[PDB]
Formats: sequence, structure tokens, C-alpha cells
Amino acid sequence: ADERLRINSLRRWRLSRIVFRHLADHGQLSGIQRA
Amino acid sequence: LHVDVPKDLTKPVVTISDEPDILYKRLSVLVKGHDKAVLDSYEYFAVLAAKELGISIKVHEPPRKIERFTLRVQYEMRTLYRCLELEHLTGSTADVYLEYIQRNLPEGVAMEVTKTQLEQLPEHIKEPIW
Amino acid sequence: CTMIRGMVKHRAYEQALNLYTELLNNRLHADVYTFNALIEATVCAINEKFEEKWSKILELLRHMVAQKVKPNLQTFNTILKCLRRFHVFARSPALQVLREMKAIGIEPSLATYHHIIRLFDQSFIIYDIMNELMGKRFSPKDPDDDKFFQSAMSICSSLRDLEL
Amino acid sequence: VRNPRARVVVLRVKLSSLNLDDHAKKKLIKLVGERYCKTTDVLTIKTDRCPLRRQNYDYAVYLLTVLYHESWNTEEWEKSK
Amino acid sequence: RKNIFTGKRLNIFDMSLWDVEFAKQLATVNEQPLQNGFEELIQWTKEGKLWEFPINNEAGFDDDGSEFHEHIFLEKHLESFPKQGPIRHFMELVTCGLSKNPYLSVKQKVEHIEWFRNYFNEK
Repeated sequence: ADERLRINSLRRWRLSRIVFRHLADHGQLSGIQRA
Repeated sequence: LHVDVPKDLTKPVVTISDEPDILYKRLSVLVKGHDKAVLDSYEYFAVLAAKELGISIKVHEPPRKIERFTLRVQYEMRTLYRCLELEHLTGSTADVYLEYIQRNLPEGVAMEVTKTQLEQLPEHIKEPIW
Repeated sequence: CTMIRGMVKHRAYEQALNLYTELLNNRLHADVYTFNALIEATVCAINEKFEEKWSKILELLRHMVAQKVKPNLQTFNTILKCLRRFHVFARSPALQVLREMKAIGIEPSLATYHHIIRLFDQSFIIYDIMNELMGKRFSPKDPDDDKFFQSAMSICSSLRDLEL
Repeated sequence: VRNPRARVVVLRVKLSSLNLDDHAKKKLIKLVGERYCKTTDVLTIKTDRCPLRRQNYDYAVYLLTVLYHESWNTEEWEKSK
Repeated sequence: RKNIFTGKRLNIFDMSLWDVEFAKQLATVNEQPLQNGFEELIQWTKEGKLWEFPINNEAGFDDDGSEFHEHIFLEKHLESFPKQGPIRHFMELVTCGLSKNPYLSVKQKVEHIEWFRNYFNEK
């Protein structure tokens, strides 16, 4: 991890499209409307 | 309560320190929400509180922002703004007012307080080093 | 002192007294809390009359003076909690103890006046206590303070006085 | 409650309020560059390097001090303008 | 016709786990249920469950009491490195990067420098 960065030197909601759609349609994601 | 009243109340302890108070030239409070009515209610509350504390306040409305996106199915996010600019308030007044209005900040509303403190030049810069 | 306090806490009054005699025999001293334990034990000891027990309490206090230990609120509160067991004969000892506390600079708590009120309620003294306490704010000092107002209100119930 | 944007500090001072002569002012302006706005005569030093905000405030004050001192200093090399 | 505070007196005086348990027993004597919402907020503030207002985004964080010069000037940790070779150049680049890092503490920066020291010492 850090070792890898060193040797290199030497050289939005995190849900699925489906599960997002269900919550966004049910009004459970705050702020998300439909256009 | 018609008869049963608290005979006396314990006022909180506010001590007058010896250190000098901080001075704010301006104090801009930008509140963001998804609802214009909630921002209007909060503006009314904040302005009335500022009047009742003697603070000088001005209110304006920055332009709204709209983030649209697609998964067709089109989704939207609205962000509405209200800006409350306070002028010429000391450190203690600013702290008490901010505590009040931040504790009474409604759900779904975020705040950004920009404080412009007034400071004197450091002693070490007044005259060149010889 | 730890052993004596444990013994008295679990009703080992005679054994506590024996261990205190041993403490004296070893030329050791006792603490204020130890002496509170002893006062409780001496009163809870069976088959003795009021005068003998009061004399033992006075002897214990003279020992406290001898060992250079100064009392606290708990000592005199324990003495009054004990005196509550002896009804009419204990009233003037209780007033003496109250006068001693006010004299030696230890401010009485609510538990003290609670104990006095109950030892007397078995009653114009509540008026004096109220005249003292009017306008004061209290802080937690004795576990029995929360029993005061209850007892106090009981008196206003029995005496049938609304102003009190 | 953490927010990474709260560490930023912005110091604003008018150069006319500092004790600078002609050469000192010229050197300070050339050193700072775009931080100095000619229209407003304001020098704006924004510090966000350090994690905390008190550290960035101290750094801004230190930057201003060193800029003033190196504006009042004439290197040997300066003579070749 | 006199108060109970004037009269005869005794004249006898003039002027661990036990302690913890007695203190918690004294705590109980004023241990009442909450009376309203403000009291609940006060109790949560005292217990540390509720945030402290006005909001300070750097609350409970001090960065080990470090000062700016311990973040911005990291070139005293390059003393054991070569002073004028390309290794000096590379480590100057590394420290210039690290001194612009607001997300690391001083300890992590110096640990990076010490790892670099070890690696270049081996090679």
C-alpha cells in the first residue's frame, strides 16, 4: 500500500442503478426529483 | 401554569473575561436547501433574531443551481440559496447568534458561515529590520 | 478501618466493636468514616438502654477528639439517624447535635432537617426549620437529602397548616 | 463534523497600509504576482497547506512578514534591472 | 419563644472503592427524569453525545499540538542524505510534496522520510 506508492515515487451514492431507481422513485433519496 | 411557577431561575454563568474581544467586520451566512419555503421561514427567523439582538443584517438570494443527470429517466437536484450578511458585530455577539441559528437550523438545510475578522499589523512588520 | 466498615455494613456490630478495640490495642487510629461505622454499631447493639448508648456515643466522640480526627456531616447525620430510634428521649440530644454542627462550622444539609423532623414527628419545630431554609439553594451532600420534602410535607399534612 | 474546507484562511491587506518605499513596493508587487490586484491595491494571501486553521493563519502571517522583509532588502544582484 | 439555634451545645469540638461508591450514591440524590427537550439536549451535550455549537469543524482534533513550521519546513530531516547529488534533488521534491500535504500528520511525513532513508541506505 504505502510501500507501493513509495516505489512508484522512486520511478456518488454508491448504489446499483436498480436500487438507486427504486429509492429515487419512492422519494427516499432526499433532494432527487424527476425532470 | 397559573399559580405553580418557578420561584427563581438559575441564570447561566457568563463571565466577563480580561482578554480583548474579537471583531468581525462582516459575517456572511449562506444557507442552502432544496425548499424555498423552508429558506423563507429560516430567513424570517434569522432576521427577526438579528433585529432582537441589535445586529445589522441584510438578506439577498443567490441564484439557484440545478444538477440534472440520467440513468430515458431524468433526475434533478435543486439547490436554493439565501445569504444573510451581518455587519459590525463583536466576537461574543457572533458566537451567541450563530449558536442560536445553527441549533435551530432545519433538517435538509446546510450552512456556510464566512467570518471576516479585523486584525492589526503584527509588531514585527511595522518597521524594517536594521 | 476497611474491615470495620465492612462488618458494620453487613450487620456485624459486635465483631466491629471487637475489631475497634483491637485497633486501639495496636496503637493505631481510626478514620472519620470508621467512627461513623462505630456509632451506627454502638446504637444497633442489642440490650442497652438509651442512657448507656448515649454515653457510649459520647465516649466515641471523646475518642475522636483524642485521635485528632475532625467529624463531617455524615457523623452527625448518623447520630441523628440513630437517635430517631429512641423517640421522645432523643429530642434534646438531637437538638444538641444540631447546635454542635452549626457551632463547629459544618452547614446542615436537607438530610439533617429530615432526620430532625421525623424524630420529632411521632411539631412546631418545622416552622423554625422553614424560617431558616427559606430562599436557599441546596447541593447534594447526604444520600438522605431526597427524603426531606416528603417528610416535610407529611408535617403540613398532620399539622393541617396550608401556609407552611 | 469534520470538513476539509474549513482549514483555508485568507489574509487581505492593502499595500498602501504597509510602510513601503518605491523600491520596496515594486519588489513586493513583483514577488507576489497575481495575489496583488492593481485595481484594489489589496494583497490576498490564501493559505491551506497545513491541516488545521490556526496553523494556516500562522503561516499566512509568517508569509506576510517574510514578504515584507524581502521587499525591504536589496540584493547585490538587484543592480542589474 | 426563641429559635432552636440558641441554647445549650455539646461544646465537644470547636471549628478507594468506598469513596467512589459514596460519590455515585450522592449522584443519585438529584437523579430525576428529564423535564423537557432543552434538558435532554443539555444532558446529551454534557455526555458528549451531541455536537457543540457554534459548529467547529476541527473539534476534538489538534494534530498533536504541531505548529506550521513542523509541516512546512521538513528539510531538517534530509541531513543524513547526500547534500549535493541527485538524491538530494529527489528528496527535495519529496519534501516539497509532503510540506503541501494537509491530510497527513508530521509523524507520517517523517515516517515517509525515514523509509526513504532506509531504502536508499540499503541500495
